[PDB]
Amino acid sequence: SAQQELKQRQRAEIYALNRVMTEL
Amino acid sequence: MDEATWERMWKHVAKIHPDGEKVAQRIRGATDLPKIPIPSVPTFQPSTPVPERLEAVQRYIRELQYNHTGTQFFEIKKSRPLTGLMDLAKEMTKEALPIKALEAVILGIYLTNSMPTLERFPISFKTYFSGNYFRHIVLGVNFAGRYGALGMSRREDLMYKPPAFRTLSELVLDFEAAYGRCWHVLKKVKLGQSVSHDPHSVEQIEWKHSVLDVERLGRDDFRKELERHARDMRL
Repeated sequence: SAQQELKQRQRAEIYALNRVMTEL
Repeated sequence: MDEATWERMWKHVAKIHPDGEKVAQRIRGATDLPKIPIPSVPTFQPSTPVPERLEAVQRYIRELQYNHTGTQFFEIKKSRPLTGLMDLAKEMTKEALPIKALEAVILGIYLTNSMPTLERFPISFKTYFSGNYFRHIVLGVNFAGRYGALGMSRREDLMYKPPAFRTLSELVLDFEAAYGRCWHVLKKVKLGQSVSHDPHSVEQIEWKHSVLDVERLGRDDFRKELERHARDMRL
């Protein structure tokens, strides 16, 4: 549950990063 | 992923992005980031024609997004038995993170094992641009004697192809033309054998059953060697 929360927080940041890197 | 890999990703981001650390400053710990829906793994009615199923498979692959982060999220050992690669494919659908070309090939196999009238085989390319070599791979497919492809690419015309090409030659020549439009020279084409539809198969994918030197073969022997591979697969 802390594990799932950690992975969901990471996933949201991965996709936010991916958009920035895609735009670059 | 673990603390160490996570920091490695952000350290890499700082070196390749121009603003470097300010990207990480904006994103890391941000509280109102978009929530990304977990893409729904496509499932298929028996009434749905295979080409329509392929469209849905490719749409799913695209929804995961091309991985531009600089960090690969799944390690793919190409010599692994198929059953292990299919366990990995399942993990990819559960974690739902961005992917590159080889990951999409594994996913394409995983999501079409339910289609025994569809044959799947990898097609890898080696190309040359601006003094450097590049490698790419897609999942070639064959339905009802026509050829197409599934995959993931930075370019729209280097992945998905509906299964409408009458020969394997015409499919590969379409990729070659797309590479020419992006100013790449196609150097080699490596074609695999058909992959088992059994996700518990322990055999390996044969990635490089045929290796074609485009430049040394010439137009007619290029096509002939492609026809030979297609025959090899119909066994």
